[PDB]
Parts: sequence; structure tokens; C-alpha cells
Amino acid sequence: TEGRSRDGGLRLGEMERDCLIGYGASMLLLERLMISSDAFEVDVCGQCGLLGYSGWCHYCKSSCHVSSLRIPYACKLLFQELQSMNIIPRLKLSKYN
Amino acid sequence: TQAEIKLCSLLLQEHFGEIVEKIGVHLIRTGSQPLRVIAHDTGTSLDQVKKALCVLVQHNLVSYQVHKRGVVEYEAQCSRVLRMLRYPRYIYTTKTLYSDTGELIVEELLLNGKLTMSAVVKKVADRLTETMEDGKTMDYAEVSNTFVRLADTHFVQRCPSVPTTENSDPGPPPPAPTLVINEKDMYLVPKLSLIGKGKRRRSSPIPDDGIYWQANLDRFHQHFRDQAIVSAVANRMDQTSSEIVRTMLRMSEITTSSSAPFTQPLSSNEIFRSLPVGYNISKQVLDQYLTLLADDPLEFVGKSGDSGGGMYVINLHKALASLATATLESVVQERFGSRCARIFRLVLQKKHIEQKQVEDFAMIPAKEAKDMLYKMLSENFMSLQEIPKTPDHAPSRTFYLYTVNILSAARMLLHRCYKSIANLIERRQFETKENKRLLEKSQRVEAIIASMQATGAEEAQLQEIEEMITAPERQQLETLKRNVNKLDASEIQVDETIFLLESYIECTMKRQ
Amino acid sequence: LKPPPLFPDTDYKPVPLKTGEGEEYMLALKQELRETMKRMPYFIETPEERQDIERYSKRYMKVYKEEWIPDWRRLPREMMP
Amino acid sequence: ENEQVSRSQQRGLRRVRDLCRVLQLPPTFEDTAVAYYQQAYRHSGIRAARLQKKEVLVGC
Amino acid sequence: VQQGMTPSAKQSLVDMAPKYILEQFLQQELLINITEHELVPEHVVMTKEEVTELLARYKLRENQLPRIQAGDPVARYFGIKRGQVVKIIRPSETAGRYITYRLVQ
Amino acid sequence: RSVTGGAWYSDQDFESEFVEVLNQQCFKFLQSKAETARESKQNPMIQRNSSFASSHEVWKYICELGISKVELSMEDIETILNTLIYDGKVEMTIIAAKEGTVGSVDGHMKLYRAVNPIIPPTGLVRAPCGLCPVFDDCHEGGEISPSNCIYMTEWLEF
Amino acid sequence: DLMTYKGEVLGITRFGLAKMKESVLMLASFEKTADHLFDAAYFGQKDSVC
Amino acid sequence: KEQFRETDVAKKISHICFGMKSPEEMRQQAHIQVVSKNLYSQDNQHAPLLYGVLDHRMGTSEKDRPCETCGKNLADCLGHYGYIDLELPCFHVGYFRAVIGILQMICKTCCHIMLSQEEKKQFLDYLKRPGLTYLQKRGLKKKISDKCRKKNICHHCGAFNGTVKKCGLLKIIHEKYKTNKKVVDPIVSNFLQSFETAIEHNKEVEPLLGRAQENLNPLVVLNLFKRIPAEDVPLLLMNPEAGKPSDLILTRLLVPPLCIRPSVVNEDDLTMKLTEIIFLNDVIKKHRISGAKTQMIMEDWDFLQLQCALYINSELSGIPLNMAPKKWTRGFVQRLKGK
Ligand code: SF4
Ligand SMILES: [Zn+2]
Ligand SMILES: [Zn+2]
Ligand SMILES: [Zn+2]
Repeated sequence: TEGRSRDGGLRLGEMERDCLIGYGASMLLLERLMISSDAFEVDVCGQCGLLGYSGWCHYCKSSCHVSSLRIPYACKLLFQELQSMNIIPRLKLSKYN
Repeated sequence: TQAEIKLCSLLLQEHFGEIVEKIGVHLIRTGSQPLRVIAHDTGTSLDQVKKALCVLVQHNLVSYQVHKRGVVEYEAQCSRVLRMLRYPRYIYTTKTLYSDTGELIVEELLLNGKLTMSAVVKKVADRLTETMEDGKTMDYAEVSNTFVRLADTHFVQRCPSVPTTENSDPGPPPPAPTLVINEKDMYLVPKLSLIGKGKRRRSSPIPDDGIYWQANLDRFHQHFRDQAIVSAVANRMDQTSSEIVRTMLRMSEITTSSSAPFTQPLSSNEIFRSLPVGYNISKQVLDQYLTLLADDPLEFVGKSGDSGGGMYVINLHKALASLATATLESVVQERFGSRCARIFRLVLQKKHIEQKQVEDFAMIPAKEAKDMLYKMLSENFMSLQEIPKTPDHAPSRTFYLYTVNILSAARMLLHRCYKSIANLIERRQFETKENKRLLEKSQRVEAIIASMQATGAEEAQLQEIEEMITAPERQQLETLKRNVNKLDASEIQVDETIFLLESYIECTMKRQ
Repeated sequence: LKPPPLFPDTDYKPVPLKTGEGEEYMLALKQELRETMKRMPYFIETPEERQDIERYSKRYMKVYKEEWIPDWRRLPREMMP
Repeated sequence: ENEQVSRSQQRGLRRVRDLCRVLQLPPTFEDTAVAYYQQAYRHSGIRAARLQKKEVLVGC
Repeated sequence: VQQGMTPSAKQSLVDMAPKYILEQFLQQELLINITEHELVPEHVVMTKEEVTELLARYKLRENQLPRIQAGDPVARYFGIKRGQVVKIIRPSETAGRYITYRLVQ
Repeated sequence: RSVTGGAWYSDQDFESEFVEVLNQQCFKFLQSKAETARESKQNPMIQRNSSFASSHEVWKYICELGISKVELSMEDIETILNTLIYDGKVEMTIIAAKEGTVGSVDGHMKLYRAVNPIIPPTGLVRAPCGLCPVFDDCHEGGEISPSNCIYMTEWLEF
Repeated sequence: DLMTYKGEVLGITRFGLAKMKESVLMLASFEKTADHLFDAAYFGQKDSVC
Repeated sequence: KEQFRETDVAKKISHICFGMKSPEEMRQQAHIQVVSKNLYSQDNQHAPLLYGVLDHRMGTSEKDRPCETCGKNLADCLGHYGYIDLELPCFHVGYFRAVIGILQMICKTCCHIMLSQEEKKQFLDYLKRPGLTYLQKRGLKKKISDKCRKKNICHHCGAFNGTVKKCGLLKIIHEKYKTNKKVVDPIVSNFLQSFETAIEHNKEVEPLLGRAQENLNPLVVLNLFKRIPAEDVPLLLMNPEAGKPSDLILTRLLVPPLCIRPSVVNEDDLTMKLTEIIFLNDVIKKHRISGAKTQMIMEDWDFLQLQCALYINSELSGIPLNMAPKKWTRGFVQRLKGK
């Protein structure tokens, strides 16, 4: 949440995202902006490139192509906020190596 | 143009299998590229592509041409590809006009793509010899008679030949022979050294080497529009009008371009003698007849003069327009009923007119007629001229003037026609696939009955083979055959409209 | 409140097919010829593939196929069958 | 989720609140008065009664 | 030219004869040879074999180089056809020269 | 007339049966006269005149029947006939005013004649897709499909 | 060097930046967000996350 | 016995691939149709309706009951889509520029672009070029547009095309059959003859008919895009795999899942602004059967145009004062933009 009246923690603005870049800290920036704030986990269908739920892809009618990622919640929100606007980000997956 | 593509894809698959038509639709949706690149875009090997494109060139759905810097590309023929389902009418027409010989000729002509004179005559004779027994045979003479009758009537015509590549451009020959076409010898049959009869074959020396031939499809199309117009006048006035129209057209076959909106006028003096002797009409009565058909406000035929007897000209463009608008009126009549045809005809004649200016004419009251007009916007048959009274362009100060445009409407329906056909055909494929178990079982048991049928026959198998669950299921397959027959009948009983619509739109083209 | 069904009824009924003898003869030729043409070598099925291990029956009931004969003097240089 | 309500019925309701605003009593008097009015507007006799009987029924 | 050219003449100067080249100037620009200018370093036109040598040294493709547009004054000066490489020798505060390569588009 | 609305306007409603029976009966006579005229089968030039019907003639006939107790007017019957041409049923021709007692045009007088339909019902209207209302929404991938469409399955039977 | 390596002097502006970066998300995070996104869908851009 | 199960594979995003969706696909992706203006029942419980907006078969916005579609609570429901359909088609406001550019590019009679085959050759050469960049594609857009605006006739069909002009915000017109500064062509005769009955019934048309223009409204424009030849599409710079041109005209909309738009105060902006669209649709369908004139019909049509535009963003200007918005509102754009 936002502020001390409701115990909102403290904001790490864009201006400290920059200072953290300059040091070349790649694991601390990830830690301090994803795994502590708002990490979330999502299902993506590899065949069609849309999101799915509970290991199912209602679009394609199958449970074989789906996969589970870690993602910031704000990004999960952004995609759902774009599709209805009739702009569709389809995801293309690959191995992690 | 997704509907068209859905048609041709499944048609090429039907006629050549599921391995080739992907290539065909790629060229159809991209136009022309050399083999190196299409191999990559299709992700298919050189040999597969080659054994495909040779076939498509054979039936000339795809062409080839040498381009800049010497590369050779293959050009897809977007129309030819989807003309194929018109073959039934070619066969029907040739069997109607000519004996069965030409019928079996044309089926070979299309099935092989191209044939040389010796090849076609020999093959058609050889299959014919199976059609009678007891040493009876036919000669190449009658087959050649039929073929030349086709040739001078210009229904069957020569292929494009090669240039003199054996004595031109010495050194490294061009990548492709770059065939050439000419009219000078283009209905001229070669003299074959082969003589005699068709010979029956074991199933296990050419003078006309390379002189291939192919049917002239547009010759049929010209004939078809002639058929339509004569049928129309016969329905309207009498069969006698049909004969005289048939008369001046059979004179006008070569006197004007195939797509010209008109013809150069013949005289009633010429028609009075070109008419068959079976008609007893006299010259003065003939002249007064053509006066009526020239005075018909449908104006299929005009006078245009009186030099050397009664001058008369047929108006091809307006004849096509007449039939196309009749088709328009027909479909709206059946799709929504006659009162819709009334209101449509109102605006058709009253080119601009408002709703409060037609309710009297249409004599259908409010709260149903106005809505009836609005639904017609959903199929884009109407338009509204919305002329404004003020520079404000405010809706409170404009006139809502209805309008109709023929070409826009016809162009639209063509998609509906195509998707109708596609749905019907893919429906048949759907049932056939889902019934494949029944079909395989029925074919198996039919083969079992075919075994021992008369040779080595015995009674222990003439009732047991249909005893099982196929007994109530054979009628399901027979009903399936009725469904196949119904939808197939729809295939033939759809595209006559397509012929007239397409002819009208293509003749609308000025090509500046 | 209750959204309409998938298939609403229709007041008009499509016109029944017309019957014709020459035309019926055509439709007959139709389902004949469409099965006949698929035997002509221009038609291509999948090339023979994926056979488990050699057993001599494919020596006696072997399939016979030979390369086609297009016109070698009409198509570009790379045409050799 | 506010129903359109009969035109005469809401006309009466307006009299309800225009009455209670005279004495300018605390608001809950208005709302509960409206509730009682709606409860009374559920019978045939009152609906068919002449408007003068309606003008009095808001008062009571 | 003295005072410029007509639009038709300006148009023709791009397609008159692909077999011929007709670089254009006004006396205005030739009152001084820009190579004598302080603000511009030395250029050299670079040769295909050395092109291969350089892009072998760094393991690049030529689309991965910096750029110089054809219309640029020195580009006009040497009349270089696009698709070539020019060596730039940047002077430094010391004896160390700064060498750098730039591709013409 | 904007207040009386003629004989067709009745009790703030419209006598649909009255105008529809007029339409059907007037074409009944128009086609009857056309067929009887053509049964003469002598010369098309005389059929050019004999096939057409006079508006006064048919008005006299239809008022002789007296189907409607309300009066049938001259221009009324003419406008009733005027619906059939836009119904695609009749033709129109104008001649000199000496025909009939009225001569309903200034120095002229105009006739009607039944017309054959130019073409049979098309093949397209025999296809169920032509009549299908969800045409826009039917797709092989869509939940409404040719592999699922009820109209087609039911159209198999009759 | 950044301002001039593209063969042209490129200002550090909303216009200048559009001519230096190809990716979609980054620009949409600086300025002209709506127009970038809409037209980006029109062109069918793939956008490698790098 | 059991079949081997691939439990989990570590996966990393390679690309984000943007694109549009066609209404057919749009139906395929959603879960339920929503057909009701209202959102709660009339009874005391404040329960939500079964086919209106805010139906919990699309998501959750509270702690005490699950989403029916996936039977889990607000903690982990990923939300699911519905859809609505419009009686008359509509411009997207976003892609409005694209619509007008396409209309300017194509021939209005035959749907073929007005290019000579040499121009097509050059331009497809540029397309094959490796390493096409956004700047470069913008460049081909510029050069295409320039070489095509200066052309007047159509090579393919033999006709000639006017120009497209704005006729008020979010509607467009075309300069086809007006009176021409080059003096009118003989086709003016059939123009004049076409208003004969209009003038006979309404003489005030005659002074006005010389100002007529081509009435390409959204419906007829949509019918036009259904017909572009497959060959031309790439030359419009649209990636044919991203979307066909018909998607620029919309006949269905997605309702976003509840988790985008929670509801406790208990309003939320999109949840109500969307109720107005479904309201107006019900009106025009009721109005569809009324016997009303053409006038108020097209008003109630274009009022959808105003509403959809305000659904995407609220800062439109060309809105007259009598139906100008009464207050500030948060469309989609307002919640993506800003600090
Ligand atoms: S549902 Fe059947 S009849 Fe209707 S369009 Fe689809 S295939 Fe044709
Ligand atoms: Zn999927
Ligand atoms: Zn859920
Ligand atoms: Zn055109």
C-alpha cells in the first residue's frame, strides 16, 4: 500500500532504478523490483500465445501446450488491459538456456 | 479474398492431393517467385516442389517467365485455378452439340492438361474400343472429323509452341524455352502419318511431335451467354424471336469482339435468308417482328439505321445488365419475399426517393415498412444520399435520400455465392470423413460380395454378408448418398448465376 | 435477460432442387470422374515410408511405380523428373 | 437499480418529500415516510381511489 | 552553376544517364577546399581487400558500422558511390592518432 | 385526403384485405385478358394491342363485380394497378384519349398488361446458406459451423 | 558519438529517440504512448526482449 | 501402469508479438455473452445478475465467493473474458488514422491499389530487402503514399477517384461526384436525372444537389475492406499474420475481467461507462422496431460512436456542447498514461 497511515512501505522510484543500473547490479535490481514487491505466477499457452488458467487453454481446448512463468503482477495486468483495447500481445516461448 | 482461397485450396487438394495444394495456395496468395525462395517459405524440399510445379504447369494453373537479370519465376493464374468446376458444363455442352466422341475427347483434353493430335486421337480411340465388342472398331477418320469440326468452330485449339530455339541464341541456351503463341495456324490440324483404327492394349515414330492442343473455354462462355439471351426472349415473346436472335448471333460470331458491348448490324434481308427453312415467316412479317423486338423497352436489340434493309444491333452490355438485375431481384424476392422486391423496384426506378415519398406507392403502412427498409442496410443493397441543406452538416437539416448502386451489390453477392459453395463442399468432406468407418466397412463387404460373385459361386455367402448391423446402416449410407446427391446438385445449380454475374462485372471493365 | 439461442427459426424455406435427366446424368459422371482422376499419375499421395523391418512379402506384393514423362522441351532447365 | 415506477406514483412521492421539507424535520423522516408510502401503494382500492384521497394519504 | 537550377533540371540530374555521373556544384562551395578546414579530419577511400581484413579483425557485418550519408560535403567531395568504407583519422591531443571506420549509405 | 384517406382508410386502421383482394383480382383479369388475347394466336402485331387492358375497362369490370360496398374510383383502380408493375407483374402503355369513357390523360389514355417472369428461381436460392441468417457468424472454426449447422442437416430431409 | 553515429545529428527528444530505438515497450514508456502502441499493432511488430 | 508426464519445463519469453483480433476470433476467446443493462437483482441481497455486467462467471472482486468459471477465490482467479455485440459497425478511434489512410490508398470501385506494375516491382523489391526497420517501413509508407496520392485514375478498373475529407470528427466523406473545378464530366447528366423525382416531390433539393459527396460511412467502409485482394495487403504495410484490414472496423467488444475493474466504494468507472454502451444498444434494437424516421435512427447510431470513443480515451475535442461530457472520466488511455 501507499503510506504510513496504512503501512505502505517506501517507494524505490525510477530515479533509484537508474542508480542501481549504473553500478551494474543485475541480481539486486531484479530482487528489489520483482521478488519482494509483486512477483506472481501465470499460465501461458505456447501454441496460440495467449494466457490460460489452471493448466488449461480455453482458446485452443487443450492442456498440453500450457506452461507456467514467473512474472510481475503489474505486467500480468498490463496485458489484460491491452487485449480489450484491441491490441494483443501474443507471447512466443522458448527454452530457458 | 479469403473465400476464393478456401475454394481453390480444397479443389486443388481434391484433384491432386494434400501434398501439392499448399504450394498452389502460396503462389495464389503471393503471385510469382523463383523456386529457391518458395522452397524456404513452404519449408519443403526441392524435389517435392518440382514434381508439383510440373503438374501445375501441365494444367497451366501456373505459368513461368524469364525476368530481369535472367531469373525465372512462376506466375499463379488466379482465375484459371478456380474455373475448374465449370468442366461439367463443358462436357454437357459438347455432348449436346456433338456425338459422344467429342465428349470422350474433351474429358481426355482436360484430364491430361495437354495432348498432341496423335496422342489424343490414339488414346480416345483406344478407350473407345473397350466400349464395343465382336471385332467392331472405329477409324481415325471420324475422330478427326469431330476434332476438325471442333477446330473450325474454335472450341478446341492449339497450344503455344516454342520459338526457333534450335537455331537462335547460340551458346548457352536461356533457362526456359519461353513458348510463343500465334493465330495463323492456331486452328490448323497437322496431317498425321498414323492411319487406321484404335487398337486394344496389353497394359504393360511421332509426326506431330510437340503439337499440343487444348479446348477453348471462352468459346463455351460465349455460347452460354448466347443461350441465356435466346432463352430470355423465348420466355418473354415467343420461340420465333429465339430463332431470329439465334440467327443474327450465329452470323455475328466472328464479326465483333467477344467482350464488345454491341455488334455491327446485319440487315433483315440477310436474316430473312439465314433463317432455317423450317420457319414460314415472310419478309414483311419478319421486318415487323424485329420492329417489335427493337421497340421492346428492355432494348436488347436496337435499330441503329436502315441502310440496305432493316439494320439491327444487339446490346450485349445491357443484356448482361438486364439478366444481372433480374438475378438481383430474384434473390431478394426469395430471400425476403415479394414486398421487398416492390420497395427495391421503387428505388430502382425512383433513383432518389424518401421513405415518406414511397409509402403511398408501396401501400404498406407505417411501423412495418420503415423498419423493412432499415433491415436492407445490413446487406448493403441500399445507400442514402444524405444531401445537406447547410454548411453545418447537422442531421436536422439534411435530406435522407435513398439510392441503389448495382455494381456494389453484385460484387458483394459473389462472396456469398463462393462461401455457399465452400460450405456445401466442406460439409460433404466432413460427413465423408466422419462416416469413414461405415464407408470402409461397406466397401469391404461389397468387395467380399464381389468375390465369388458368379465365378466359383456358392450360396453360403449370398445372405450372410449383409446380415450384421449393416442391415439398418445401409439405408444410412444410401441416405448419405441422397445427401451427397442433393449437395452435388447444388454445386451445378449454383454457378449459372456466377457465370452471368462475373460476365457482367468483367464486361464493366474499361481497362484504360 | 436470457440471450437468444444459436439457431433462430426462419420463416422462408430454401427452394427445392430441380430434377433433370441430362443434369442427373452429369451428377452421375461427377461422382464417377472425381474418383477416376485420382489414379492419374499427376495425383500424388505420400511416398512409401516407415516400414518396420524387411520381410520378403514386400518382394512379391511389391508396389510398382515409375517416373512420369512430361515434355522435356517446355519447362525450365531444372525440370528433370 | 432504480425502477421507472408509475408516473403518478412518483408524482405522489414528490408530494411526500415536499411536505416533509415544510416542517424541515430531520431527513430520516422523509425516507421512512417514503417507505411507508410505497408499502401503502400495494392495494387496488388505493390505486383506484381519487387523487384527493391520495393527497390526504401522503399526509397521514 | 551560378544561381541554381530549374526543378526539371534538378530532377533530371538523378536519372539522365545511369552510365554517366554529373555531380553538381555552385561556385559558392568551391571558393574553399573543405579539407583545408580545421574542423574536419583526413579521409581515405578504403579498398575491398582491406574491407575484408577489417571486418575479419572484429568479426562484424558491414551493417554493424557507423554511417556517413552520401549527401555529406566530403562524401560529395570525393564522389564516393554508396556501399563503401572510408577511413577517418581523428587527430588527438597527442601523437596517438584515433583511427575509425565509417560506412557510406 | 390527408384527413379522409380515401376508401382504404377506415376507422383509424387500414383495410388490408380490401386492397389485397383488389390486387389479386385485378391481376386475375389482366392475366385472363392477356391469355385470351394471345389465344387468338394470329399475329404478334395485333397482340401488341389486344394483350393490353384499358384502365376504364377493368374499372368497369371490377365495379361491376361490386366486391367492395365502398366506391371504387377511377384513379384509385389505376393506382391499384400501379402496384402490380412494381410487383413485377404488369406492363404499361399509353394511347390517345379516345379510349374509354374517361380518357384519364390530357389528350391520352393508358393501358396495362400482365407480364411473364423473365427467369426461373435461381440455383442460389436453393442453397440453405443463401437463406441463412447467421451467415456472417458461420465459420469452420466457429462454434456455428457447416460441421454443426442445423439448417443444413434439417434441409437434408425434405 | 551517440548523437552522430547514425550518420545524422540526432537530438535527445521524443522525435530523436524514435529514430534511435526499435523496440516498442521502451518508447511507449517515455512519451507518445498511445500512438506508439496503436501503430505498432498496425505494423505487426515483433519485439525481441533485449 | 502410467504414461510418462513432463512435469515442468523452464521457459523464457523470446518475443512479444503484437496484433489485432477479428470478431470471429473475439467470440472464440470469450466465455459468456452479456445481454443486460442492469447489474444487481431487484431484491434485498444485492446479488449480481446472471447475464449482465459484473457476472461472477467472469471473475471476482470480493473475498467471500469464488469465480464460477474456475471455482477459486479472489486470491488466485486469473479472470476471464466476456463479449458484447454492436448493432451497427463502428470506427475504433485508435486506428481511425489507419482507416482513412487505407481508404485514400485504395480504389473506391474495384478494391485494387492504383499502382503500375513497375511500381509494384520496385516496392516488392524493397519488401524483400533484409533487415527492414520501423524507420524504414515508415519510409516505404511515405514513398508509397506520395507516389499514390498524385494519381487520379485507376489503371485496373478504368475509373478515377476523388479525395477523402473529414466531415466532422469521427466521420469521413469523399469528393467523388461533386461539381468539379475542372468542369463536370458528362456523368453529371445522370447525376442530375437521378434527382428528378426528388426535385418533383421536393424542389429544395435542386439548389443543393450540386454539393453532393460520397457517403462512405462505417458500414459501407466495412463492406469495402472485406474485398481487398490478398496480393495488395502486404503493400499496405500490414503484416498479414497480425491481422486482416477488416479488424479496423469493430462489431464486437471485449468486456475486461473483473480484476481489472474492482467494485467497492460501489461503482467503478469502466463498469458503468460500459453499461451505457449496452444500454444504447438495447435502445437501437428497440428503436429498430418502431417505424421511426431515418433521422433519429442515425443519431442513435452515431451516439455509439461518441460512447466507444469515450470508452478508449476521454480527451476528444470535436464534441458539441449539448452532448459534451458532463465530467472527467477514466478511459483506458487515462490509466496507461501519466506519472
Ligand atoms: S450454418 Fe449452415 S446454412 Fe448457415 S451459413 Fe453456415 S453452412 Fe450455410
Ligand atoms: Zn492456446
Ligand atoms: Zn476464475
Ligand atoms: Zn479501380
